[PDB]
Amino acid sequence: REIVHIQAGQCGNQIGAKFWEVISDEHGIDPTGSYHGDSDLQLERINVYYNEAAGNKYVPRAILVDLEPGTMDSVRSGPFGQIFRPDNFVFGQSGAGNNWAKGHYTEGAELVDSVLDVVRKESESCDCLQGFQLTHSLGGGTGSGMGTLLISKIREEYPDRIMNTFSVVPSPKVSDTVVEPYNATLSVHQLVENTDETYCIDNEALYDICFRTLKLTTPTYGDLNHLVSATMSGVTTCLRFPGQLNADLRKLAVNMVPFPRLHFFMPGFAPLTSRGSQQYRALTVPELTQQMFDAKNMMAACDPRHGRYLTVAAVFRGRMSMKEVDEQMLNVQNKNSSYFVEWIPNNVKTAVCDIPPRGLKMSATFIGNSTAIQELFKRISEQFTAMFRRKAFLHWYTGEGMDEMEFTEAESNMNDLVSEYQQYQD
Amino acid sequence: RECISIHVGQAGVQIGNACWELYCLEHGIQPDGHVPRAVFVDLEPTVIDEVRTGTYRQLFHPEQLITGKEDAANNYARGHYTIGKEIIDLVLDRIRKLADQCTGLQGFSVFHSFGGGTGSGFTSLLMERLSVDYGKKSKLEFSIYPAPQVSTAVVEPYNSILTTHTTLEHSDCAFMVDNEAIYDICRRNLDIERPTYTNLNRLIGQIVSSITASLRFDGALNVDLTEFQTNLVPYPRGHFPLATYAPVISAEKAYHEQLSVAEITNACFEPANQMVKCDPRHGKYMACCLLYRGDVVPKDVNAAIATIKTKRTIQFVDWCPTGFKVGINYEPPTVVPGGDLAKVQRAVCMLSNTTAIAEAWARLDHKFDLMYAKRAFVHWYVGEGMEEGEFSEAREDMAALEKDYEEVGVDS
Amino acid sequence: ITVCVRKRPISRKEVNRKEIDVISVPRKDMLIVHEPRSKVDLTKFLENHKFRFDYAFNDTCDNAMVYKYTAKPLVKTIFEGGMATCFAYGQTGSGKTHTMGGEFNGKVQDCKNGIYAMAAKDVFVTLNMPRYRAMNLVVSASFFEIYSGKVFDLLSDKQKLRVLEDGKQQVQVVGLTEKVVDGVEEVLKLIQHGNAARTSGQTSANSNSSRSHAVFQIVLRPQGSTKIHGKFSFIDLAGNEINKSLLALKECIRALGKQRVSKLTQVLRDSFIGEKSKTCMIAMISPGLSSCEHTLNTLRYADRVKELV
Repeated sequence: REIVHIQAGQCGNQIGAKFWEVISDEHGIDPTGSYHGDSDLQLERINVYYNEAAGNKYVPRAILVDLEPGTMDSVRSGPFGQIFRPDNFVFGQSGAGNNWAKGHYTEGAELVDSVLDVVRKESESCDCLQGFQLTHSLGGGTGSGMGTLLISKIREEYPDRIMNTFSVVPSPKVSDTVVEPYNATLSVHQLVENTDETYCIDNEALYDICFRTLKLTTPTYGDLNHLVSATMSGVTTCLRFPGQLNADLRKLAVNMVPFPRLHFFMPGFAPLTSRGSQQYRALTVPELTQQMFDAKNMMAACDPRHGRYLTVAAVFRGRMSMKEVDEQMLNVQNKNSSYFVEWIPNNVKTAVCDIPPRGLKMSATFIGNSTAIQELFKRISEQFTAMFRRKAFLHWYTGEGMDEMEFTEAESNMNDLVSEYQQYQD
Repeated sequence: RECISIHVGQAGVQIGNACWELYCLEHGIQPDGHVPRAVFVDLEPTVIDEVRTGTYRQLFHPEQLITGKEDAANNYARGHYTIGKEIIDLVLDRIRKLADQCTGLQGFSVFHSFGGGTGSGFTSLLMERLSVDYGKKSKLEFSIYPAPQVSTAVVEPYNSILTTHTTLEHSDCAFMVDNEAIYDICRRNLDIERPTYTNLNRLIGQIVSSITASLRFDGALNVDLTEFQTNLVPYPRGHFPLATYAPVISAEKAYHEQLSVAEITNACFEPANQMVKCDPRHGKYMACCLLYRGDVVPKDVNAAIATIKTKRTIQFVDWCPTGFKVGINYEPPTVVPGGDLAKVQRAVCMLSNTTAIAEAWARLDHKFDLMYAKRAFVHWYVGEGMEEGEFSEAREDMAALEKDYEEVGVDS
Repeated sequence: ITVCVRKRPISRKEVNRKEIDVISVPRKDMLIVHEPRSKVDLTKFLENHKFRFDYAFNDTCDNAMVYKYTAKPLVKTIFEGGMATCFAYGQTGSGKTHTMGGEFNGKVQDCKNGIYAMAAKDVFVTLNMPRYRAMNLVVSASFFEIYSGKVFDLLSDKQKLRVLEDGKQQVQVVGLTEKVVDGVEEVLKLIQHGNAARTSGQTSANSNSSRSHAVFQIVLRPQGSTKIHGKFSFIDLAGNEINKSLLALKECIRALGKQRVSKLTQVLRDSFIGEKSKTCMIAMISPGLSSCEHTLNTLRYADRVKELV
C-alpha cells in the first residue's frame, strides 16, 4: 500500500519538516542517505512514504505547496531539507497574502495545475495507492485556501483513495492571526466535504499538554510540531507495520466514521512523560489508557469530558497482551458509560502493532471521534459572525474576486456541521 | 514579507532620516554596512541634500533619493498637479524598481507631513498611483497631521483637507502622530523646553521602530503588516489610528525604569502620552494593537489588558466585543546612545482607531472653511491646475468623514 | 400534493420476449400488481396487491391525458404566485423521459409531445387571459441536470455551475442561464437543445439513460417579486447519490404538507418551503413481469409520499 503526504502552506510545511524529521528516524533514512535502520523491519513497508531511484536515496513522496518562497526556502535550506526531490517544491513566488481567497481563487488557483501535475506523478508512482496525508493551518492563505483546494481536486481525481487531514484549527485564547475565522470557516467547509479523516490540533492545547505534561518551560514551535508529528506517525506509518491486530487508514476510517460528514478526530499520544525524572516506566498499559483517555492530553482544544464519543481508536504499537489491551478498553468503556454514546456497543477500536516508537518500550496513538469537537466549530463559527456581521476585513477577500454569498455558504455549512454532531451527543 | 517605504516631503524625510537612524542602530549596521529599502522624495533639493551631505550619507543609493531642483511651494495643488507631476513617474519607477528586486513584499510604509506642499500634494498622487499599480498590497501611510493650535504654514488646512480626501480612497491604514501633542510629551514626560525637530523625529523614530522593524522581526506573538489593517480598520475609509509609546521616561531625571508591564500598559491610555492632541475626550476605542517588545510574559499581558477591559472609563465601542491585538516581540527597545530617551527593557507601542479623531478632523475641517469662506490663498492653487471643484468637492469629502467617525461610534 | 401512477404498455421488445403483463388498472385510481410467486415447494401463486392513487393511468393513456391530470392543474399555481413542482419517478425505462421530454423510445424525440412543452403552452395561454394580463409578466425558461452532486447547464453547453447557500440557507445556482421565451415554439427549441446535450454513457443501441436528474423550469418574472412571480420546476428523475436524493426528496415533499441533504433537494428547496407551493408526483411503472420487483419498490415509495396527503 501507499500514501503521498501534502505540506500545504507554511505551517503545514513547517510541520512537514517535523513529520519527516521523525518518520525518517522511525525508518532509518538519513538526510539523503538510505536505510541505516537499526532493524530490518523498518524497511519492508517503507514504500508507503518513499520511492526507489538510486539505491540509497529513498525520497519522501510528499508535496510542498506554498506561495511564500522564504518558507520552503527555510525547510529546504536546513536539516533534512535536502531529501525532497526539487520536483516536489510547488512554490508560488506570488504574494502569499494571508487571504483564504487569495490562495484559493486568485493566486493559488494558478499554481494548482502545476501541483496536481505532480500529485499525479507521485500517485502513479507504483503499486497501489491508499490515500494522501494533508498538513496545514486553517488560519491563513496558502493553508486553508490553497490547501483546501488541493484536496477538492484530489477528491475528484481519486474518490477511491482516502484523505487524512491534519488541520491546525485556530486556537482559542489567542489567535495567531486576525481574520483567522475567515480563513478557517472557509477551509473547514471544504474539509467537511472532501477529506474523510481529519485530525485537528491546537497550538495551545499543545502548549498546555507540552508545558504541564512535559515540564518543558520553553516549548518552541519545533516542539509542538514535533509532538504532533509524533501522533501522525503512530497513525499511518505505524499500522503499516505488523501486529497481532493491525489496521490501516481504512479500518481506521471504516471504524471511526459513523456518518459521511467525514468527522474530525482529536489525536493523543501515549507515553507523554517529562525527560529525566518522570521516566517512571509506568507503562504496563493501564498507564497508557490512563493517559490517552484523560482530558488534558487531547491535542484538541475541547475536552472529551464535555461530550460523548462515537468512536475511538487506540492504535497501540509495542508488545502487549491482547488481553490486557482488550480488557482495559472495557472498564474504560464502563467507568465512563456516561460519555461514550450508547448506540454503538463497542465504540472503541483496539488496534495493535508490534514494534514501538524506536526508542520507547510501549506507546499508543489515540484517535478520538468525540462529539466534544462541537464546542470548537462553535467557537470558530462564532468569531465569524461577530465579525462577518460588520464585514470586517472582507474587502481583502472580495477585492480578490470572492462572493458575499461564499462566506455565507461556509459558515452555514460548517455551522450546520455543529448542529449534526449534537444529534449524537443526545 | 518586506515593506518598502517612501518618505515624502522635507518633514517625511527628516522623520525618515530619524526612523532610518534608529534602525541600523538596533541592527548593528553602522554608517556603511547593507542597503536600505526605501526612497526619498522632495521638490526642494536642499533637504534631501541633507541626507546627501549629513549622517547616513553613503547608506543610500543616489537612486532612492529623488529631488526636483524646482520649487516646493507650500501648496497642495502645485505639489500634486502642476509641479509634483513631473517627478512622480520617476518616483514610481523606484517603487517599482525597488518593489521588483525583493521577494514577495507586503506593502509600502509611506512617510509624509499632511500639511505641506511636497508632503500633502505629491504623495496624494503617489499613493494614488500605488493603489492602482499594487491594489493587492498594504498601504499604511504614517502621517504627521497638523498641530491643533501650533500649525506652521498659513494654509496648512488647505493642504491637509486635500491630502486626506485624495489619499483616503487609497490607503490601507494611516498612522497619525501629532507634532504638538508630542511636544507635551517632551515637556511633561521627559522634561525639556529645548526639543529640536531632531527629537520628535527620534520619538516617532521609536514608535515606528515598533511597527515595522521589530514586528517584521520574529517573536512570541508576531504581527504582519496586513495583520494591522485587518485587526485595525473596521471600515474601508483608510482609517487613521494613533501612535502611542509607553516607557517615555527621561534618561537622566527620574529613574523608576523597572516599570513592569502592569504599569507601562496603563501608561498608554492616559491621554498625556499619545503623540496626538486627540485626548480621548469621548472617542471610544474600536481596536488597539498593543505591540510589546522586550521581556514580557504573555500572562502579564493577558491580564494587564484584562484589568483594562474592565476599567469601563476606557469605554470601547459597542459592536466590538474584544478589540485588543496583542503583539509580542522579543528584543527590547533600542534607545539612541545619548539622546534623552530613558532606555527600558520593555515598551508598549499601542496604536488604535478612536472615535476621538471625530474631533481632530472636525477642528481641522472648520479651519479650512474659515479661509475657503474667503478664498484666502485660493488663487495660489487655481493658478496651479486645480479648481473650485477640488476644494469644495474635497470639503464635502471629509464632511462624510466627520459623519463616518461619528456613526461608527457614539451609537449602539 | 398529488400522486399519480402511470403504467406504460409493454414494448415490442418485451412482447417479443413474451414478457407477461403483471399490471392492471381496473379503475381510475386503482392499480393492481399481479405478483407472481412461488412457495418453497415452488407452487405457483399470485399475490395481487392493490394500490390507490389520486389518478392511475392505463397503458392506453396518452401524454396529453396524463398531463391534464398532473401538471396542468399546477400551472395556475405559478400565476397565483406560487411554486410548483412535478416529478417523474420510476425505474429505468419506465417512461419518465417520454412523459416529460417527448415521445420516444430512446426517451428523446418530439418535445411538443411532452409535459414540458404542454405546460409551456398553457403558460402562454393563461398569461394572455384578462386576470393575468394586468400582471405584465415575462416568461423565462431554464434547463439543467444534476449528476453526481454537480449541476450542469443544458442551455449553456453542459457548463458546470456552482451552488451556494447563505446562512439564511437560501440556495442559488450561480451561472444558470435563463432564456426569454415568448412562444411555445421558443420553448420547444430550448427543450430540443437541452435534451440533445443531456448526459449519458456511450451511444447506447437504444434509448436514452437517466444517470442524471433532469430539471426544466418555467419562471415568471415581473421585476423580481418573491424573487420572481412564480416558478414551475418539471423534473425528470433518474432511475430509482441517487438514493440519497430520492430519500431527501421524499422528506421534502412530505414536509410540504406540514411545513441528509442532496443537490437536487438543495436546488429545489425554495419550492418546498413556501406556503403557496404545490407538487405532483407521477410514478412510472413498467408492466413486465421481470420488472415486478422494481415496480413494488416504486409503488411503495409512492405510497409514503401520498401518505403526507
